[PDB]
Amino acid sequence: MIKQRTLKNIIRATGVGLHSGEKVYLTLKPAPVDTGIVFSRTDLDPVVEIPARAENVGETTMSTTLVKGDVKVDTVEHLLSAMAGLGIDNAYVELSASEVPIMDGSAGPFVFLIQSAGLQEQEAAKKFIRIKREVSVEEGDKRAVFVPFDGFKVSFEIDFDHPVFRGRTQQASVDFSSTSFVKEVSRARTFGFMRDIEYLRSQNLALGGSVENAIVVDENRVLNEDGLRYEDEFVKHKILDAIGDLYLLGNSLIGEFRGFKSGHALNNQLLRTLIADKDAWEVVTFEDARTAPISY
Ligand SMILES: C[C@](O)(c1ccc(O)cc1)[C@H](NC(=O)c1ccc(C#CC#Cc2ccc(N)cc2)cc1)C(=O)NO
Ligand SMILES: [Zn+2]
Ligand SMILES: [Zn+2]
Ligand SMILES: [Zn+2]
Repeated sequence: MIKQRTLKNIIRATGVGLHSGEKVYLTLKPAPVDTGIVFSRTDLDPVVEIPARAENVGETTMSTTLVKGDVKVDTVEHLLSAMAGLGIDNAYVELSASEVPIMDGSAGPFVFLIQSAGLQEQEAAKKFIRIKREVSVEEGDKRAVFVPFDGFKVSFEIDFDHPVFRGRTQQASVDFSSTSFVKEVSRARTFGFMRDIEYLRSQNLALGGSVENAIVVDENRVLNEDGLRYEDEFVKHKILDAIGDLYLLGNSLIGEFRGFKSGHALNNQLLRTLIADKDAWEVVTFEDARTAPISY
């Protein structure tokens, strides 16, 4: 059978919050079967736990924020993207502040931590959510869709008209039958438009952002000296972001996500809309791994 997966060891890192600019301590820990990913604010007294589930998402402007009452954990999407990519079902994530550290802007540092912690198979079947019917949500010209697919595929199209994007692919469809999340998606850095970052900074926001943790473009050029990690890094990051949001379903997906100019708000609307319609999905397990359309 395909088994649930957790970490073998506790592991730690530090970094700064993209929004706050202040140092945060991160800890990833093993967790029992059927725990899911649970975030804990260990700086608070009492300590506050927030399960990484779609129903606990509050704000979704630019980042995905988990909320419980007045307590928040911001910017969960890149870490969760790594958890999803490596098929980690169960883990505890401890944080000394209200935001996951931005690290290098990608999911790579989290992939690194999870792999370094080691992968532990657990004595319970891994559950998957299989999409049975296509479901979509829209806002203006933005669209996010789940489509049935015998495997796991994430497709995305961005549609920027600024000169710096002219001639760029702005589209990718990744079938994880033959694409490595680790090698080909996880290291895509977050990006921002210079004018938008200036606006954030003018309000004392985005204080942790730098060219060392984000690709910054003006109307016409990429500001980062070293260029891009992947030829299509921008759309790959959107794919990364979508995989992280997808993991808030609480189980790995058998299906396809398609994004069109979509962001965290629409991604989360899609999750809640899917979850609510039981005719459109089912939970499956694989007692024989060789018969499965995915592999971890
Ligand atoms: C990628 C993302 O999805 C997104 C969402 C909306 C959008 O319009 C574009 C990108 C969205 N991006 C961010 O929220 C984002 C990305 C970059 C920054 C920044 C910065 C900086 C800086 C800096 C640069 C130069 C100097 N000299 C100093 C400081 C802030 C936030 C994302 O990745 N969310 O998961
Ligand atoms: Zn423009
Ligand atoms: Zn992102
Ligand atoms: Zn909704």
